Amino acid sequence: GGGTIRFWREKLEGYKKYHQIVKTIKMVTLAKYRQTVVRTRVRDQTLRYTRKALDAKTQDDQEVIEKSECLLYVPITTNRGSCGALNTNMVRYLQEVENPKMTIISVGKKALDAMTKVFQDTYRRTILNDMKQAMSFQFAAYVLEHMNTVPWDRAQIVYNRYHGAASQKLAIFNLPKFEDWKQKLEEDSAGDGKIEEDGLLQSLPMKTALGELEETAVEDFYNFHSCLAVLNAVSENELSEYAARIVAVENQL
Amino acid sequence: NVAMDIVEMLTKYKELQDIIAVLGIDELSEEDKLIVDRARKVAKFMSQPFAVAEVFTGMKGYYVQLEDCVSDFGSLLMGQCDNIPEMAFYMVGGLDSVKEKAAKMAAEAAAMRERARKAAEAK
Amino acid sequence: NVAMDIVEMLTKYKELQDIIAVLGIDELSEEDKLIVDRARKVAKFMSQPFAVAEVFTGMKGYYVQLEDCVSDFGSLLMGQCDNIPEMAFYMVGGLDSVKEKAAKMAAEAAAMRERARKAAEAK
Amino acid sequence: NVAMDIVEMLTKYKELQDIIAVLGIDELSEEDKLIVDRARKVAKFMSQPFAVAEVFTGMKGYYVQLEDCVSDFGSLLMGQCDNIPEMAFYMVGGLDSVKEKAAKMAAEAAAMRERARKAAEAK
Amino acid sequence: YDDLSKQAVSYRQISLLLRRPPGREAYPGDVFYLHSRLLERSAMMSPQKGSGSLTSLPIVETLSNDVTAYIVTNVISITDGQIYLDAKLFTGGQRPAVNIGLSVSRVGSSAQNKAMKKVGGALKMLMGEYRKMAGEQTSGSQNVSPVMIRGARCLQLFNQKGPSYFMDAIVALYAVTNGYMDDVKLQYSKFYEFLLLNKDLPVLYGQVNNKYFYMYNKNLNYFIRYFGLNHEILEPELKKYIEIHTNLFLDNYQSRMNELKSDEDLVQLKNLLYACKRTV
Amino acid sequence: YDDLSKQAVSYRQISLLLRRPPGREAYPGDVFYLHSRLLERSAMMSPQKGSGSLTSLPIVETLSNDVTAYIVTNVISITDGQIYLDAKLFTGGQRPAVNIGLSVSRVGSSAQNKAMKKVGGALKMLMGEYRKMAGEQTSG
Amino acid sequence: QDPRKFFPDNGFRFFDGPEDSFGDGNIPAQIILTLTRQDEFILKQEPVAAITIRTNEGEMGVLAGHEYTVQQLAPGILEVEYEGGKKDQYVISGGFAHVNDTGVVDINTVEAVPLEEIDHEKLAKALEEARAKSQSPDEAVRIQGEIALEIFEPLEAALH
Amino acid sequence: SWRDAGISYLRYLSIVTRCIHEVQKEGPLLTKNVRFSTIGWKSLYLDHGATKEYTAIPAELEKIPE
Repeated sequence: GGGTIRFWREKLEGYKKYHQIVKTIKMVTLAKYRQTVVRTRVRDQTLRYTRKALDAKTQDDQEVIEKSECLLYVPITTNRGSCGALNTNMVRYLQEVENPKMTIISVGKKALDAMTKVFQDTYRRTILNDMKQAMSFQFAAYVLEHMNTVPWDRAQIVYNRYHGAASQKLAIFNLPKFEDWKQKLEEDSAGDGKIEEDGLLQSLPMKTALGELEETAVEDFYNFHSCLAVLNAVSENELSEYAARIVAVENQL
Repeated sequence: NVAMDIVEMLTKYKELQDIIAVLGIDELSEEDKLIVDRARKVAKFMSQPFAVAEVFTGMKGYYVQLEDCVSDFGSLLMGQCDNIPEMAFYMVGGLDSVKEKAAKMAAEAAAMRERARKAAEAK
Repeated sequence: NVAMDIVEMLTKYKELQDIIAVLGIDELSEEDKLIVDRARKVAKFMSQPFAVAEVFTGMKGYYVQLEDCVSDFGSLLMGQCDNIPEMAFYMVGGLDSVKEKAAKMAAEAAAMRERARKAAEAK
Repeated sequence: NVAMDIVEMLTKYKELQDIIAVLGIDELSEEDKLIVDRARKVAKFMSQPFAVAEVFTGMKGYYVQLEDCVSDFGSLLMGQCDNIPEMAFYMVGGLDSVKEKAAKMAAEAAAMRERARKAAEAK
Repeated sequence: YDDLSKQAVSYRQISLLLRRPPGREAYPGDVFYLHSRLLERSAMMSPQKGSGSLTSLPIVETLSNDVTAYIVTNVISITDGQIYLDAKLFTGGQRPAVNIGLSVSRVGSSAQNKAMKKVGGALKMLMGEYRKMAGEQTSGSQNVSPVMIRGARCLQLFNQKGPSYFMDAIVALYAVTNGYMDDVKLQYSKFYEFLLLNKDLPVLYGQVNNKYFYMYNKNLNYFIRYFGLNHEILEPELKKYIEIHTNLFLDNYQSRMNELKSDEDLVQLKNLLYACKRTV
Repeated sequence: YDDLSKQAVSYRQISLLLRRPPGREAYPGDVFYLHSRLLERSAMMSPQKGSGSLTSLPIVETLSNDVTAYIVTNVISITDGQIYLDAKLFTGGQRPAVNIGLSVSRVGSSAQNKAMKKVGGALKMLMGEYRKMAGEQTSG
Repeated sequence: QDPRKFFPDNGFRFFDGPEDSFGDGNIPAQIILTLTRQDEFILKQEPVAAITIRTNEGEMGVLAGHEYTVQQLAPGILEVEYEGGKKDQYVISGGFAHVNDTGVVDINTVEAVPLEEIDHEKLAKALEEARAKSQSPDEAVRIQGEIALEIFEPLEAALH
Repeated sequence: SWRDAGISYLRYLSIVTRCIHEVQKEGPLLTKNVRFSTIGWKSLYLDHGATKEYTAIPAELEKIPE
């Protein structure tokens, strides 16, 4: 039985090569995680004022389907794997919240195939950003130029929030429609200023100062702050990709 | 025609064990992790308690008839039961006993949700 | 120099199936993809049909001269033939027969293209 | 109890050593970098010179007893000697004797300070 | 010959009781001369000696899919070819469980007839590419190449239990090598063949333009075996029989097949495909 | 010596033809003594004995980069170091195709000259980091 | 099925915006500035004495408890003045200033670079590049030249 | 002017940023921030089985979506 020992030796040497390969993925991952952790120290400041405009009370999902006509979802997935349950939990969330009037323009290569195979017709396409350069405001603007093609009524951005090295959870931004956001702003600017949800900030002086603001500038205010929201989604999912991959690498080892 | 399929599916699951133990479940196409979720169900369903091992498993022994075995595997093979969890197939005989085990598991899960609720409210 | 250069290429080619089988072609530099293409082309180029194996292959063999067996390998070594596709090298003789095969594959490529157009218009 | 606490300390320091390479030393809590400093003192404290190479290297060899070593490691674990620098524990023996090196290092540092101060005040 | 390993085990049982010296794996050592004395008697005699012959199909048991043991290596060393039956393929659903990349024949075209040469010369070139691509999970569900189509339909056609007449195999493989059976799906490839051999659709539905070429007479083998398909007087009739079989199937049967949703009829159709996989 | 493995094969052929008792890999017992009778004659003698010296460079042929073979496992236990060559590097233009990780010289510095010690002290502290970097970095 | 195993938190909650009150007291003595480019801030809640913006309507200035307002930022320079009399200039690429009655500034921009890392020499070539683009009759290049000059001319006058 | 030409306010900001990154001096700041202006992404929409580029919106800033 001189063959069985060669078969087992060959499997051993294969795994021995695979070990240094996964170790090379590990070190390459830490090379960009050390680069990207710097955002964590400079985190949670660029939307200190954006939320006061677009944030809302916890809306139900069964009501907006009846109010809306064509929803929209921006799930930000990844290009290459060994990440974890990120793309999987992001797919189980959409099928968990699936509904007839929806459409998905995602990001990342895994939402190319997974969404098309679990979501036959609702999914349309995706965007792919080669990670040779850090993301830019212009990339989020390219994402808004993709979203504007659809006459969407509410855009739910989904991404991965990095709370810590051992905490890469989900997170979302609920974006109303521009016309509907302006109607909510006009309806709110009249009545008395009262918060309808705990932890929600008052915004009446802002909604009136914006009420004086002309049309083109308010449209730039909306596309701007939605661009920052999208960009924060990308930077947070990028950090979550480089944060959970190391765990799904050391477990492979 | 049922047993020929059953052998085939486990044959694929064996090929995927070399990868899942390397990478994991999440690194597979939706077809593959489906076939895994179905083959884990089958292989767990292959077990049953015998009347002799009541001392060991502490469970009453079942006598699975031939016709109900083929109707169960054929139903499990065509995806007639995919929403059912994995553990409901463990150490049982007959699909009716499976769905009663699933009912017990769902009942206990809901009961622990009410219990964690009341434990949080009192706490 | 040509023989040691080629062997060094194939020596790295093995270390690239170590990686491509796991990650993919996408995780490699263009200078790595180039040597991969060259090496894979060498691996298929060095094949040859023989007139004795006409019974097996059903294809005529080629008697390749030594001198012609150097300016063709070195040509592949310095990118003289990188636009040429992969399968033009498999089971052929000198580089003249290579380009003669690439013209044929491109001819049947335009064949499948015009037949696709005619099928789309017709149906 | 001293030996097994040193074992748990060194094992924990090995784990934190396998985490610092990922996050950074500052990522650790106040208690974690405490035990890291203690482990960095311990592993240096394990270093002992020898009377063998005293002619070769010049340093003296210390024959430390058992009971004296236990009281030393128990002190190094109880936190009642943490202000001493790390390098003092390198290549010495006995807690009664490392402090001679610590004081010699503090005095030599104060000497270099006074030398740099007078060198700058003279000019 | 059934298990030759047992013919060596008996030789071992005898020699060792006779106080002969063992060798590798406890055999006497000269077992290679045993199998050579047996198998080299297999031959094709010259016309001087009547032009007779005798073929040998010896069977050798294998343990854990190894070819490293002593006896298996001494026998493969002698025999021309070998038909490797992999349990990983047997248990994989397909039967007979031959692994073509591991199994070869050192005769080739000179054995088979004029008609099978032109087919197998394409099938080898087909599998050479399919074996390289079939490891890929099919993602180009409509952009799947013709090779990934034909190779899989060909593997489905290989599924059998009993033997098939020569005539009833060349047409089935000609349908694939030219791409006629690329529109239907993979599962129904054998039922397509079951009609192509036993239920002539154009004879039923009146699409009778072929003068002679029909798959009921069953003696056209003796013409295919002589002339071959790639001929003046059989190519066009063959094309104007297969294109009709494809049209009648894709229009009448496939249209019904995709329209089934009930589990009671689904199971019935699945068992029908399995029956056609067995009887053919 | 080019080479000892065929010397052992001959000793095997003789003992087995002489009906001597075999052992592992059909070699007799004293093959480790067969080599230790030879290699230990290699030495640096004393000034009382002429200061002579006999350097031995025994060659042995591995098979598929194995070292657990009986002969190689014995000769390594005898010699004062080894040199391990790799055909994976002989093909890659690294000629000689040494393998610095597995290659050992128990006489590290005391043999070398005054000019070489300062250099090798740097080269060890260069290749020690080269291997870690080339091993962890990607290919490209 | 499982009753909605997942519950993704609304990410807006992670930020702690102000509660702009109508004011039942006095005004602060110094603005609390918070400058942010694309995602990362350069200045987080720093006390500052004054700030001078460039907008489309014109050039504005701000002090503590300035009237509640929100507006664009013209592509140009931004001046800042601490309580210590010093100054800090930042070249910017558009943005939105968010001034409050409480006295708070949230200037969200795309880019924010100090003057120290800019050379007039490299700007010089880009000037005539922008002029040639503007003079090149083409809608694809004319407006690009008009915008390039729109961003160089403030720098051209700020440097001189 | 540039507004009515069809370009957006976001393309306007990105163009201005792309121009500002050119003029600033060479250093670690530019070495990092050029990443924030380089265009390297793309778009794809899945066919039945094949990949194809949804090129209805160009990534370059000079063009106009349509």
